[PDB]
Amino acid sequence: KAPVFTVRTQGREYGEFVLEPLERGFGVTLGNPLRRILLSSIPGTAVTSVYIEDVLHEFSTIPGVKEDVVEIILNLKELVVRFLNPSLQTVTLLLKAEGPKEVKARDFLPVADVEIMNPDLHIATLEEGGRLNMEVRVDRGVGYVPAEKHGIKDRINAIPVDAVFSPVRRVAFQVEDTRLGQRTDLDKLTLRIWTDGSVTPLEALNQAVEILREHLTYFSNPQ
Amino acid sequence: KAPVFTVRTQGREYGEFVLEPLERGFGVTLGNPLRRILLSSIPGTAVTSVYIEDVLHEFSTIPGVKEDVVEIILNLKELVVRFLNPSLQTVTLLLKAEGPKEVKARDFLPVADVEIMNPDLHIATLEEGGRLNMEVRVDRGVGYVPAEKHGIKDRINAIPVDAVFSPVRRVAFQVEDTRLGQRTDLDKLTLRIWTDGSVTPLEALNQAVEILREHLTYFSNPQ
Amino acid sequence: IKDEVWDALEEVIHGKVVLLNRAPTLHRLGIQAFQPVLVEGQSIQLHPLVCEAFNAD
Amino acid sequence: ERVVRDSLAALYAEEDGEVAKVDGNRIVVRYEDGRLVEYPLRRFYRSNQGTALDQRPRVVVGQRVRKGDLLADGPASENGFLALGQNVLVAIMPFDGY
Amino acid sequence: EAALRDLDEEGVVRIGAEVKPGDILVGRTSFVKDTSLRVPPGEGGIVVRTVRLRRGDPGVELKPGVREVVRVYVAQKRKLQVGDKLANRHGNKGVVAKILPVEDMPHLPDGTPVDVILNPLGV
Amino acid sequence: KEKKGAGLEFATPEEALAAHERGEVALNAPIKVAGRETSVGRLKYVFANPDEALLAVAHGIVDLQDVVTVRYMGKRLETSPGRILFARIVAEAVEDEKVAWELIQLDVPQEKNS
Amino acid sequence: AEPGIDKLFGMVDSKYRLTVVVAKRAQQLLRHGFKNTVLEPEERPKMQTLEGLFDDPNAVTWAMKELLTGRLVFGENLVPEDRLQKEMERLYP
Amino acid sequence: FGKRKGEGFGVDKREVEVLRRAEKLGLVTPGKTPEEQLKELFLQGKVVLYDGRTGEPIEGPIVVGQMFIMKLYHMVEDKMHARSTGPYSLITQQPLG
RNA sequence: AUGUGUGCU
Ligand SMILES: [Mg+2]
Repeated sequence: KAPVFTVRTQGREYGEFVLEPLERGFGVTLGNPLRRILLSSIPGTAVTSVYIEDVLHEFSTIPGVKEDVVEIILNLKELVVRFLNPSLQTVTLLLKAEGPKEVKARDFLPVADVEIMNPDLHIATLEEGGRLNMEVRVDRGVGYVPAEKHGIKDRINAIPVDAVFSPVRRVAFQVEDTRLGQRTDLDKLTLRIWTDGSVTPLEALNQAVEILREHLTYFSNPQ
Repeated sequence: KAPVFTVRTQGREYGEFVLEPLERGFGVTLGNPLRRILLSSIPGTAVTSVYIEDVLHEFSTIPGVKEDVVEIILNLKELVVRFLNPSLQTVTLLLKAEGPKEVKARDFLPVADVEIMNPDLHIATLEEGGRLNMEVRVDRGVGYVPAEKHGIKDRINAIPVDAVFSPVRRVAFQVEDTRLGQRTDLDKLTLRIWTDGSVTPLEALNQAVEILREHLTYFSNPQ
Repeated sequence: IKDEVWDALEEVIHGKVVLLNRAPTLHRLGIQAFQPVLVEGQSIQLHPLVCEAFNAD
Repeated sequence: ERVVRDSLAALYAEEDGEVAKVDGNRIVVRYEDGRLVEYPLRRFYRSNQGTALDQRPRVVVGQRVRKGDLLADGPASENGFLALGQNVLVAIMPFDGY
Repeated sequence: EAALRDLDEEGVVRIGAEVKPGDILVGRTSFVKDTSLRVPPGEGGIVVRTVRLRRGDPGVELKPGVREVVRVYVAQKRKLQVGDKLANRHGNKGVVAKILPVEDMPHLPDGTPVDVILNPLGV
Repeated sequence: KEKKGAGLEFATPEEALAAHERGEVALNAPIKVAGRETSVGRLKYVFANPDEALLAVAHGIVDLQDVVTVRYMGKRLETSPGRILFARIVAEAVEDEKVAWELIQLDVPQEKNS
Repeated sequence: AEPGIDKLFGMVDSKYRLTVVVAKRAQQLLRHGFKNTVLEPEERPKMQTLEGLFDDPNAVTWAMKELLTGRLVFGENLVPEDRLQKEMERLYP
Repeated sequence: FGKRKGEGFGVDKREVEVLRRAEKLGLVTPGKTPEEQLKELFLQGKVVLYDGRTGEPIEGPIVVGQMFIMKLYHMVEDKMHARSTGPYSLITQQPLG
């Protein structure tokens, strides 16, 4: 027959999509490829590497700044930016602040067509005489790439940062059983998606389906 | 960086397909979902019911026949009868012979737009004076259809046979790599398909692709 | 038995429950109440966790 | 092989010879002593328990058999071996909860 | 008459007919109400042989008071269904739980799938 | 816990953080190795979000049994992605995330008793 | 699990009290027309084919979902035996 | 294996992953070539298996092989009961028939 | 309707 697609969205991050009824087996058949696509294909961005002034190693501690360097570096990974035009491929955010102020992700001086979809993300609390002058790289990767795989040495002694590109935080799916009067062994696809807010779940799903279709068009010109 | 498609169709029973390159693990993301549809769906052709000359029930014997009725019929499942046009929905093949001879499947009376890809298939050995006069009805369906479900009564004493519709017999995929000297981690998909002959592996592959595509379209209108 | 009848049959239970009884009933937890799910096949399907209760393998 | 024969499951040959007529109801044997003794091959005889006993031929017409060699199989034999089931490719592993 | 469509012989049902739970196997009456023999709630199947020991019986016993007996051999072929009992020679009993289709079954790198999956926790 | 590989200390060596780490990248000591106090899997891989650690697992970089560093409710935790996944399971099972991390135990594997 | 049973068990002195309450509630809810419910406008039990649980699929489900709100009060003796039976049949079809 | 290595196919990425995990497991010997690793595994009755409903190889080799399994005399149709209300008896009102 | 026997749990 024809399966209906029902959405239960909760804002901009979480959505639960249910497509039913499905022919036997097609539940995982459809649900599983998308899950792979979602966690590794959707184009987002991330912090690839960061340079700080009085910081040499990744495992250092800067007095005046309470939070250890690694802790800050985590929070750098926790932010999500968005590029207005496709032209922007690699952009560098600049940051500078001193004293008993704290730095949030909105303090990064806005560079051209760069939007910060998450401003109040705590970057670092600073004490008296706490000087902090850092800079951050932003590339347009696709998925997750450990720091010790790229480590973009933008400056001379910058620090590699694990690049968490994939907009989806996580994607989980299940195939329950549904009936159609005659038969009860009909697959029921329930697919839940968790994002960082860069893109709503439905948009991401749209992305997945498109990506799969374009791939299905590759089996057309034999040689 | 555009995926190349290579075909290695050895005959009409076996078929091999290559896709290279794919970005990251996208080989498995395509390999399995197709294997699912190739084994699950896809229109096939099998024997639905059979009527013997004097045989009433499935549990009988025939003078001059080494194989009992059940065993004979059991062979008809290993038969492949390739049609030509979609119009052919119910081709009732006929077969009658006598004398000491192994009744191979190449003895069926030929029909307009129908061909038996499986000629050597053993039906029954005939003994001195053994003679069989039978009507083998052939239908076109999809997937596994147990005889205890349809029970197609062609004649009156016709005995229904388990319909095993699935031209695709076996499928396996392999994921290699290479190509594009820039990024090392890449995928190379190689999808091997073995079909019973009624449908060449290429035809089956294309059909499966169409199926998957149609299923992808379903995610359109939410509720 | 057409679709109508089955759908009706789902409308006749909903919250209703049935009692499932073990072969040797020993202790109190030897008979439980479950909500019936119309399953194909011909055997009673029983939850994994409630086995060791009334000792069923 | 010993079980099927000792249990009188299947039918064997009594004396050397060639094959006369392999029907699904009989097997006629060419004893050298100018004798062909009739063998029934019984298809569907209800067991005392409910199962079905079938004797199916295992030699083709125009073949020379020996004394003590099989001509047909019993309800649970395959070419003379006790056939009490199937040989299936098993993977031993846990699978969901099934 | 629809229930008598299988009743061939004058009293005996035809051989090779399909009988189902409630189908009429034998026809006979007593003191006139129907007290015939029908197929039990279980299952019938396909008739293979119909034995009838009459009064003019060339040397039989036959139960006292009874004039004639009508025995029907109804056969049927049963496939492996969820719930059947399977075991080996080493001694692992086990009822069938699920019959997964070929596609979603653990398979080798070769195109070949597995037939049966046996839990290691039973070992 | 695998072969010690090379050198087993970091109970206090100030250099051992930036140094021994590179060792694993060389060939010296494997990932979840009892390299004392920590292990290269804890230094090399620090995951910001508790969720993100599990996202990394789906990219075959760290197994659900490799000891790494995560951050549940805002603090550095020495544990494996699988364990934090167990924590998350119990959490979202009963909707109460607070007691979920309190009721379980994230220092030993899960058995009958646990 | 069931509609917030922990609230229900705590709601009464003995666990059996709840059972009798729910049962009798279902009974009168079925015998005197399913209209004498105490939560029928928007906050009400529904089903899956149509939303037609609004009428009469299950009796107990209603009683349990009703008791969940302070709309009903149980107890030993509250109303004379016959009078209750009479007026409960009068005020409704 | 000779069939594959000969036909034009080699060590699948999935096989390689499973081997990598098998090293940590303790079955295969650290050092050998993926082919020899697979040999060592095959010797132990174990072989790389794919989930089938995903494509993802089961992380950890599992012993596979054909065994002899027999369908016992019990069935389910032999034992199926489901009556709500039917016949009773003239001598005893307890339901059976 | 009771006994004998076997099968499974
Ligand atoms: Mg038991």
